[PDB]
Amino acid sequence: QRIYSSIEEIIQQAQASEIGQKKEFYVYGNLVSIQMKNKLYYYRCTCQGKSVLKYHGDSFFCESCQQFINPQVHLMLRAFVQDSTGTIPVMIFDQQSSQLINQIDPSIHVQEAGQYVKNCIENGQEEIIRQLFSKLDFARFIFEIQFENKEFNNEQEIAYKVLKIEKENIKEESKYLLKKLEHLINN
Amino acid sequence: MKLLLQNQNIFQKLKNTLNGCIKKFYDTYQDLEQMQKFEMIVEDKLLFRYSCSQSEMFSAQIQAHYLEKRVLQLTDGNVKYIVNFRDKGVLDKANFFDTPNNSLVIIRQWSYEIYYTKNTFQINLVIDEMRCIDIITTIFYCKLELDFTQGIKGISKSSSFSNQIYEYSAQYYKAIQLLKKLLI
Amino acid sequence: PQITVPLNCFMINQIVKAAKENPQAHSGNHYEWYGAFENAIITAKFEFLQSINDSPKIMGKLSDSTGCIEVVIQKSKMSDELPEFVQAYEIELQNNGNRHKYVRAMLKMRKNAQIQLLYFSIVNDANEISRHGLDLCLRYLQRKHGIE
Amino acid sequence: KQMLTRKEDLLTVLKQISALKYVSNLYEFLLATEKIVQTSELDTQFQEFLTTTIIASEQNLVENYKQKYNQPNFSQLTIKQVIDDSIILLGNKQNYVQQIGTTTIGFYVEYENINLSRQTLYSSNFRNLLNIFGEEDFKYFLIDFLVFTKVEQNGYLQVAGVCLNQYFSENQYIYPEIQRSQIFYCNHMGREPGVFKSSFFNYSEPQTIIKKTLLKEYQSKNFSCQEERDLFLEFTEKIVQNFHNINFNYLLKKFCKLPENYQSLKSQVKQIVQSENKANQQSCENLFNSLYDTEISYKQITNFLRQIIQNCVPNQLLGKKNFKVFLEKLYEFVQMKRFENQKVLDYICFMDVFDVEWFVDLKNQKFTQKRKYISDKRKILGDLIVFIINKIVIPVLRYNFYITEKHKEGSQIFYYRKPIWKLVSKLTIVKLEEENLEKVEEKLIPEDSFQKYPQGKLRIIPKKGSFRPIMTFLRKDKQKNIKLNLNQILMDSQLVFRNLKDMLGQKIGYSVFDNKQISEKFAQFIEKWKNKGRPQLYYVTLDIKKCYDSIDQMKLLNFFNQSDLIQDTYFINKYLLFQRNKRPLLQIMDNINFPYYFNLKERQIAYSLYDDDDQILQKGFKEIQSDDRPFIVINQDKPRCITKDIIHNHLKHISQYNVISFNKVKFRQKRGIPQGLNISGVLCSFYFGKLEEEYTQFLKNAEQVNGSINLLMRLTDDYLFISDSQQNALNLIVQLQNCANNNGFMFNDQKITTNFQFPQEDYNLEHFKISVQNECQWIGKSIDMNTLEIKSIQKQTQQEINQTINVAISIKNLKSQLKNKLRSLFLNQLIDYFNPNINSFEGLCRQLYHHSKATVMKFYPFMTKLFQIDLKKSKQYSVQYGKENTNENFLKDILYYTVEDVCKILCYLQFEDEINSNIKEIFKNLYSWIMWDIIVSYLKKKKQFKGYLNKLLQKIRKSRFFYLKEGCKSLQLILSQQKYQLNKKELEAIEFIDLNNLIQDIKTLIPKISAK
DNA sequence: GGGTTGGGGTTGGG
Ligand SMILES: [Zn+2]
Repeated sequence: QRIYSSIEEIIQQAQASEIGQKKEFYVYGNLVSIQMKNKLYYYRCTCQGKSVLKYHGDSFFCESCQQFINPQVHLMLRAFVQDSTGTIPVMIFDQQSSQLINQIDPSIHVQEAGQYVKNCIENGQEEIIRQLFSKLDFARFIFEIQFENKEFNNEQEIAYKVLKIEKENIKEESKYLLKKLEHLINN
Repeated sequence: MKLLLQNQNIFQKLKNTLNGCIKKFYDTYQDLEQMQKFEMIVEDKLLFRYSCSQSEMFSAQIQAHYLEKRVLQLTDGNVKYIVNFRDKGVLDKANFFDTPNNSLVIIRQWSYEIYYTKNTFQINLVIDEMRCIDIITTIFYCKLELDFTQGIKGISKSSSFSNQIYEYSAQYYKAIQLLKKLLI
Repeated sequence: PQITVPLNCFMINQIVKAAKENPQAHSGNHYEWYGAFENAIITAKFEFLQSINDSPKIMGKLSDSTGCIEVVIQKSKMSDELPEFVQAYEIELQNNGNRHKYVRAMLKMRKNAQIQLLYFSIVNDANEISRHGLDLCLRYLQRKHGIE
Repeated sequence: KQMLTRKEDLLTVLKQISALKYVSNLYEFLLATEKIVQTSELDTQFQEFLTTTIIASEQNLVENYKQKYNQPNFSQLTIKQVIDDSIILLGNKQNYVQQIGTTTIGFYVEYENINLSRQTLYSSNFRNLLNIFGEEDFKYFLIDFLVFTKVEQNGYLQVAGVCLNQYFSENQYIYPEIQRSQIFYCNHMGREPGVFKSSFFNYSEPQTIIKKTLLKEYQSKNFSCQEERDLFLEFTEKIVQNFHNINFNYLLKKFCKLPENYQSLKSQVKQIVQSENKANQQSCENLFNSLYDTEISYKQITNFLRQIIQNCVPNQLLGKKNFKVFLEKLYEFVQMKRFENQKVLDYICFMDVFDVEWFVDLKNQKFTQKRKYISDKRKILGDLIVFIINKIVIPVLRYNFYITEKHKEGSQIFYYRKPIWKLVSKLTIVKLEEENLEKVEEKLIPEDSFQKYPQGKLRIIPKKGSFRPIMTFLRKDKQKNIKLNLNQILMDSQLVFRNLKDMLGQKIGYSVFDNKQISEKFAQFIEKWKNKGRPQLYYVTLDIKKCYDSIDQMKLLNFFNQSDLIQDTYFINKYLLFQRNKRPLLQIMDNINFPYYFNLKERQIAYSLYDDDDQILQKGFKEIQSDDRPFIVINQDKPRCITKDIIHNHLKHISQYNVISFNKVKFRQKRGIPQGLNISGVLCSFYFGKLEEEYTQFLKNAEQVNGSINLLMRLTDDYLFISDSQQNALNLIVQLQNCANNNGFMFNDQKITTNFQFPQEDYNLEHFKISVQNECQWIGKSIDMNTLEIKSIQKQTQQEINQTINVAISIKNLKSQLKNKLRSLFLNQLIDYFNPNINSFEGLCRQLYHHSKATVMKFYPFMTKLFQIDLKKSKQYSVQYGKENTNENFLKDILYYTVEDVCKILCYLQFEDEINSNIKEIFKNLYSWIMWDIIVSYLKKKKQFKGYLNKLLQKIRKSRFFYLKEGCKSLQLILSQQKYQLNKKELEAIEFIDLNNLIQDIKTLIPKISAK
């Protein structure tokens, strides 16, 4: 079976953790406040092209495969997860972002989400994207969160990334709360 | 934001001001009259007051404050400090935007305060002028800290985890030893 | 140390009554129940209340097994429409033959002011009631033990 | 007509923008909304704030904010709470002033960055504003309006609303680009002439290898079918086979061969290198000149390239006529300037698609869609051209030649054979080693600085009898985790020293940095000279030789440490500045926006934590304005901190452990600071200012000791001194010589230019070479000793002028590019010395005459290049200018509008707003006539312009003359009405016009203005 | 699994 921890426990363990340490947790929480100020997506090749050579006129050519490739869009999103206890900023990758996009709008296909977002942004239809992001506010889920104590530009930092996102169901969450409260009463 | 405060190098200013205070006290009390040394050795009263110079101003974020004991907590990046302030007038002069808490402030001037208590000497840091600039509602989790309201016990705590804290604690202990050697 | 805490109508009532009866507290809008808070979470049925000559403010009602609270709903000023979360409740109410339902509501309260309700979601599962009750008790225990 | 004004109002400017429908100040808005009444009383400061505050909105929303009797206005929440509510209501929108430095999380807002503008938002004035307004109306007013508050005489700070920068923002094929820049500065040399061993020409020694090495062209998307790719592969195989049969030695010996005395030069270089004692200076200079006189000619190199191409590339690859066209254009490409480049269209527009025979079409579009077929084949022809050039021509020039520019030849290009450059490099290394560079070993330099700082590269430019080293610091070390170069590392200290430069101007020496400072100093000295009564003047000119290398590192460090003008800690603020341009306000076709009237600039600033007078903490900017026109500033949320200790460490590192590389050989400076660093100029100015203030004590008291007017400026290492006392000048020379002797530096060439003659024996100045001239020349400026007037120095020949002009033309933005280029050419230097406080009307006229005469010759190559393209083939220009004389109409329109704009700017600069409009118009007409007469006189002889255009230009000139005469005639009647009282400047202008007799003709003023 | 802000353009003094 699984064990669920709270946001405050995750925060304390991440702070106490040394540089280069990783750990995973499962949390009942709700997504909120998706950020779109930075670039929403990046380009990668099918053969896991580490370096993508930018050209003009929407021309692309990978280096890990060395063929004329059609660019592939990978969706990058930042938001905040929060339980009743605390709030933290999280990294959402292509798979999870596409999953939420298809969940909120079944019309767009799973890997079609990045292309749809890119097309809307380039054409100049940002109101639709903003409304779609707003419709995801206070969306309860079950989150698999991993923290990394890593150093960037000779500066220590802690980064939070979500690994799995699952549909929520009240029964086992209530059971977990019940056993936790019973344990507290017993102690 | 954390980098901006870490670049301040508060420890350098603290060490320089402590050295200046120690030297000034040493030169100003070279009389060494035994009865005078005896009579200024009394319980719970200040003996000297050294105001910091204009060069050593720094900025920190206020995390908590206590009006009853006039205790104010400052922090930046990894290190948080607990100091005292002169009175409520310092708070009123600082045109706080909403509240003292979670507000970024710049210390215009402060002064080291020396006290004799329980047959030893305690050095206090008192904030004199305060100025608020902008509100920072970002909680910094300081693993390390030093206390100016407990003396040597409140400073030498957690010294093993920070080289700068170790050096400052050594300087504090040397200053205490010199003060007690001169006065007694 | 947390601004959001879950509690029900009776807790709202006792807190408001105590604050009004004993106003010798800090000169700040924050309430005091084992600390200061501004946000609350409550699950109870919602029903519209017809006010008079009050266009900008829309009066609500949250009856629960412990009591009833009054909240105010604010709408946009540049144009006269309703927030999407309440239009959804209105259309659901007209669709289901005018049947009220429990909702999971998050609301902000400040002393010397009305209780503003910012967002709610209609709940269709009964286990959410037990979830809310257990969460309330657990959070109250946590706050009491963290005070000490 | 519309005139530029020195004084403008922000509200007046804003009312001229069509996008904004409602513009008013806060007080009148409140009165209209009835939130307050005139009978109500307020504090004077609050009333002034309400009056000065300016708000605007895209629509009229007065009714929406009308006072409502349903419920009164009492406030119980905090201003922070109201602002948080407004930010939450803003939601996902991410372009507003109030959101800067903060983020929204659900119904909670978080502040994490420093915003200096929040003080105005949370001030007591805004608190009282909220008290008047009410929460529900304030939360929406902060969004529906753009709020601007006055904080200076003319400056405004936006605190709410959409950020102003938001208003300053199906595909088509784009051809590849010729990589011409790769030719320059190649120091590599190889045993056998040819190309680099890494090239596919040498890598091959079948079609498999060629395909592997040329996939980038083989798998291009422009190819219709696999057969085309196979044919191209076969052509590449044939090219590769033909290439190996080229006798490069014979070609070099035939076309561009070494000089006959090459062996003698090599022997001389070897002897100089091996000689232990110092080499003879004149012998080394002669060797330098002899080496530099071995350059190859453009025609020779063109013949070389043509011979290489003809026997290497099959003629059927491009077509019989296209091959000849390419060969002909090759010369034009060869003679092409340094910062100039060709385009693929320059070849495509002149060759024929149908000439190619091996082209095959999958679908029979040759007769159905001829235009589509032509485009499809052009897409392949351009690819072939780019491949051929960038794979054969550029590598050959890079491998077999060193290509660069000389010292005083401007942008002109020169070629040198590789062995000659090897000899030059050896000789230059020998010269530098004895003086300032030493070979270094990585053992000595500490590993900390070794991994912390990147190294530099050295480049040498030929000079007459010598060289000119240039060291660059562009590279960054991929290893050791380095992502920035030295300038990017040090730009913080650069900001700090730029702040220092402000008080460096007048406090601790005589240092100048810009033409504005030079002009104001000149104006003050001219006024003092006028007060004295125009006595005789004498001048002395001298300069320091190699100022950067003569800087004592220990002395510089001591000055930095003991200087109190540098504070311990500084904070960095970033902000955006919006400033009025030089465009007059339109008077009320419908699409008028902010960029039409304002220019956006990004600025950074460093400020101290002291309670300074400028109180940067309150505003966030420090700008100097030469006019009363308003400007707008918005702050940013990216602050930085810098400490004096970091600057000290950087200075110590650059002074001691400066490491540069050359030919994979490391070197280290021994004295001075390296030129090319962003702080070098300021550091040099400060260092020499210390010594000059040390040795110029007498000048501090001389002007009241005996009342002698004297002026001293120093720009970097150049000195200029004008005084009234020959004794003062001699004393200054003696003191400067003493200071140089004491501090171990010297002056260039031992040469000094004076206005007098004195015995050098008395003052031990025998070694000096005094040159006596009656006209001073300083930093390229010409000064009169009689009228004390200043004008710039211009070249005299078209050959001299063309050497400094880079021509870049794109068909997309011809009008904009040409208009901006001509505007910049006219306003490059004239605006900085058109001060009426310096010159008289005749002086201004002469200055404009000479500057225009220079600029027309400067700009002539641009229309020569323009005529190479016929605009009748472009719809965008044909629909606007017909099809017969499109080029002539376009040029006429450009010239007319540019001249009109220049004349308007000149009148604005010359006169103030109080001067009469008739005088302004008359002077504008006179200037326009002068410019047009110069242009017509220059262009009346050219063959291309000989016909249609000259009549139009003559008509324009005649119209300008007629208008000037008519205005002059009408001005007399205008003034005769007694309705106007003339001031001293107006009387001077009237006297000038009457003296020159502008009523009849212009023949009187021409001899006075055209004198050289 | 991401990551200053990379350019565009080239005149006149030093
Ligand atoms: Zn690939």
